[PDB]
Amino acid sequence: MQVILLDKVANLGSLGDQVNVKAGYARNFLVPQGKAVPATKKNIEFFEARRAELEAKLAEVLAAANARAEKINALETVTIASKAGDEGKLFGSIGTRDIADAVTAAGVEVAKSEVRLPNGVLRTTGEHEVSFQVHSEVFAKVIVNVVAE
Amino acid sequence: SRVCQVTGKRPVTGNNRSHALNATKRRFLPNLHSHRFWVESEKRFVTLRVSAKGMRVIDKKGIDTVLAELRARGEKY
RNA sequence: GCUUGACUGCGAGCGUGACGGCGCGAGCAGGUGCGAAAGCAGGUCAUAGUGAUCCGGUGGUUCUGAAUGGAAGGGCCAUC
RNA sequence: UGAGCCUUGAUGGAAGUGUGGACGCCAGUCUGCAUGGCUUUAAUGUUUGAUGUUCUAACGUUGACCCGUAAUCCGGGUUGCGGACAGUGUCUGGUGGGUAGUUUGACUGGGGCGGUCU
RNA sequence: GUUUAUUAAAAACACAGCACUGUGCAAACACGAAAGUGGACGUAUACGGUGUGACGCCUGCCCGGUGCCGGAAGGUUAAUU
RNA sequence: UUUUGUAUAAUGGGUCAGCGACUUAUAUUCUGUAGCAAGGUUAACCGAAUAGGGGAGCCGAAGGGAAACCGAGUCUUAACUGGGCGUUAAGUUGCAGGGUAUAGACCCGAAACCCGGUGAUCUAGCCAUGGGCAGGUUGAAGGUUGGGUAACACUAACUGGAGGACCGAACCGACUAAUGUUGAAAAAUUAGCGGAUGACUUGUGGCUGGGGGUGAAAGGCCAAUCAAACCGGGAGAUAGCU
RNA sequence: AGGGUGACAGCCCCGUACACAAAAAUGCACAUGCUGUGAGCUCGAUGAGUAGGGCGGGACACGUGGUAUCCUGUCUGAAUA
RNA sequence: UAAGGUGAUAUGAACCGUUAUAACCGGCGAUUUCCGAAUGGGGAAACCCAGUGUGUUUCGACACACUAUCAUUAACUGAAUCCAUAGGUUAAUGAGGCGAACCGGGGGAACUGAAACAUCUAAGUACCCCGAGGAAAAGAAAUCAACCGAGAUUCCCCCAG
Ligand SMILES: [Mg+2]
Ligand SMILES: [Mg+2]
Ligand SMILES: [Mg+2]
Ligand SMILES: [Mg+2]
Ligand SMILES: [Mg+2]
Ligand SMILES: [Mg+2]
Ligand SMILES: [Mg+2]
Ligand SMILES: [Mg+2]
Ligand SMILES: [Mg+2]
Ligand SMILES: [Mg+2]
Ligand SMILES: [Mg+2]
Ligand SMILES: [Mg+2]
Ligand SMILES: [Mg+2]
Ligand SMILES: [Mg+2]
Ligand SMILES: [Mg+2]
Ligand SMILES: [Mg+2]
Ligand SMILES: [Mg+2]
Ligand SMILES: [Mg+2]
Ligand SMILES: [Mg+2]
Ligand SMILES: [Mg+2]
Ligand SMILES: [Mg+2]
Repeated sequence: MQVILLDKVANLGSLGDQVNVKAGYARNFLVPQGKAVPATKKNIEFFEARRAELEAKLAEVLAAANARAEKINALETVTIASKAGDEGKLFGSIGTRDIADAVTAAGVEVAKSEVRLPNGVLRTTGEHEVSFQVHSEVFAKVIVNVVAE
Repeated sequence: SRVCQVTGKRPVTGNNRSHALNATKRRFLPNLHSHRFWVESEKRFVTLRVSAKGMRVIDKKGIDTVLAELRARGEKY
């Protein structure tokens, strides 16, 4: 007796697993009780893609926005004037919000948690090696340049 | 009346045939135990006077595919 | 003393049984033995020491072997 | 706890002292734990049997209650107890004049006893 | 008291009493393929079976054999694999 | 009739009349007889039905060997001998008869075995509901009172009314004798006899069914039947016997 | 053919051969209306607790035999042209 | 169809017919008490009792009619538990019982024979039970044959004691 699983169940729980357990344990508990359903075509040849309906599809077709990294590149010198002062420095603090919000130009709006700051950004003025890494997958390379007034 | 109910298995009659080939009517009878099956779809507990193997059927076909018939031939349950 | 005739296949002709069967048997064929040889030996001086059939076991056989080739099984011979 | 299957185990960053285990062809060693500059027996794994515990969820209930129902039956429901036991089917060892079918010789100075049977 | 209605009324059966033994109740047990029922709307001071047969004084020795009770370590052993 | 043997005092028969027992189907072999002849003959079926057609097929002219196989030979055997069984025997199909086989198999006859039903209007137990027991006797327990005791025990009168208690009708039963024995009666009559408030007796209805019931137990009773009822069936059981 | 008629009848009677006859009711054939069935064509599909198997029986002429085949009370259990 | 008739033992009596329904024969109907599957309930078969209706009504009586069970379906109702079922009522359909054999299926003896008796026989017979039709059953190869082929089933004759 195989039947597909539907929950925890001690030595077998995959919310969709196929384990050969005694027909007694079934039709007595795993089944009639709400915990598993027999492996009968319909329960597979009609419910087998529901499983592969992600890892295979909703994983490589999901272009909802995962293409962000690719979409962000055509820029016109991404720079933020943190304002200079006292022999040349920064009046502001170019950390994260600024780097991610550096897209509020054409009203556009990108993510933010896609920061690439191995450490607490320092104060200078030159370009920032900030690689706005959107999804935990694709990376990126955005620039930041502190200035003044 | 000692019937599988699902496969119609009834008590057949045979011979004991002891050593020396001695004939003596014995008759064999099904297993039966009457189970507490859960139709689930029909949301009810239908107890049927099934029987070993005849139960394996309920599994192979379906507690509904079985009841599909039965009631088909107009039976209890 | 030396040996294996307590051999194998057959058997003119008889005796004795209701029958099943039992007994005597010269001579023939093949191979033995003993003897210089003629010749004798097919168990014991003879007459008791025994169990039919069936069902099987074993060995042998190119007899048969259910479409065909094998095989199981069967037959035949020896034997339990 | 058997037995398997096989992965990690012994003979076929560095010295130097302790404390277990294996027997020692014994005085020898093997191998584990600080400081100091394939073949034997296991351990986890995994399987699969032998017991034996616990569980509930089949199954039992001739406990209690509810409804059919102003029924002691029966069925459904709830709860409690018991519980993979009991019990039943098939197979199987024992027991079994409780029951059944039968057998249990002939000769013979009647039969039997005694004796006999080729 | 009971008995062979129709050749036996008895020394026979029964009896109250005694003893053994089984039964924890869905009892043992009995009728019944089963359902169910009796036992009992009783529950060990109860119920069944067996033998002895008021009461008095009593009821010895033997457990080898058969049966029953307990053990069940070891030997032998079914189906099954 | 049966017997070695019967007038036999051994069987059977009162007599008469009618009935009463070797049959039938199929198969196999003989004998007679007819047909045809190394051939004979069809079966079902068709049918223009006792024809005619139909030769599926059966028997015979070839046998020997376990068989393969061979063939007037063939087995046996290493043996081309001997020995066994064969080889210049006419068969075949009807018709009638003798015998045999399967059948009830000449006819009549068991005690019994099995299957399905009918019976507790008799009787045996039990269940429910009703009825019955003239008369006469004994006189337990308990109680009251007197006595008595510390109180109890104990005691005595009276009261009281127990009992598978006593005598004896009905009612129940059945120990003895005679008579009856083709009876008045398929168990009774007559004279005695036992119980008679009890394990008593009786009416009505009910419940147990045959290997089963019920039984204070004799195998007793279960419809004049009981070591396994009655009725119908298997059934013409079987009968080395009369 | 046969039967009756005062004894045995072709020609006395009833029949007999033969030839005829149905308001209606019906068996069965056809033929048709109604209802239902649904024909045909292209491309598909092809009978799982089943076949087999172990245990116990039963049916096959076949008494488990070397015993094929069929059925199944019980435990199992496949390929899928 | 007809000159004769009112069945028989049964005459007689009162009658009916001879041209057309006098009798009688055949078809179709009407009525068809009570018992009996028996069906409103009960019951010692042919009898006792009831509910709901109904018309002529002396308008009460009368009598008559429907009311069994189960199955399918439909509608309406409707518990334990929202639901939903179970259950309940109604209606329309159909079954019920009987009957000679033959037929299919469930179950299944013994006497007997074996010169005894267990295997075996009798015999899947007798018998019990269920069901069906005019027939039943069976039936279009997972058949058989033998390297040639046959082509569902059924019945008869052979094969063959
Ligand atoms: Mg001598
Ligand atoms: Mg006996
Ligand atoms: Mg006998
Ligand atoms: Mg004698
Ligand atoms: Mg007395
Ligand atoms: Mg007497
Ligand atoms: Mg007497
Ligand atoms: Mg005594
Ligand atoms: Mg003593
Ligand atoms: Mg004499
Ligand atoms: Mg005389
Ligand atoms: Mg005479
Ligand atoms: Mg008295
Ligand atoms: Mg008296
Ligand atoms: Mg009475
Ligand atoms: Mg009597
Ligand atoms: Mg007979
Ligand atoms: Mg007779
Ligand atoms: Mg009635
Ligand atoms: Mg009525
Ligand atoms: Mg005999």
